[PDB]
Amino acid sequence: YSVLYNLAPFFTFKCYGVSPTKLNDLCFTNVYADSFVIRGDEVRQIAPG
Amino acid sequence: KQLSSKFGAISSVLNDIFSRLDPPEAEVQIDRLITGRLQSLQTYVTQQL
Repeated sequence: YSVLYNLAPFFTFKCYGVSPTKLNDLCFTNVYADSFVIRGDEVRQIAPG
Repeated sequence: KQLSSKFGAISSVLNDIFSRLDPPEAEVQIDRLITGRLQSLQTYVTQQL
């Protein structure tokens, strides 16, 4: 995640859940990587609930 | 067996909460955990009395 923090100018962790800077210290498994493109203010629509 | 309960939290292990979730919200998560276990201990102590 250290290189992923500065490969792209993405938004600095505007999401709820896992700790931001602790991502190198967990032992998670079974990840899902789904990518799509949306228009403008639909990012807030993508949230739990 | 009361230690196995979650009391509304996401996990029954406090180390997982500390190493998985952000400390500003881990504070209220551990507050819920400690108050649930304290209620269980109070119930046990009243029964023992």
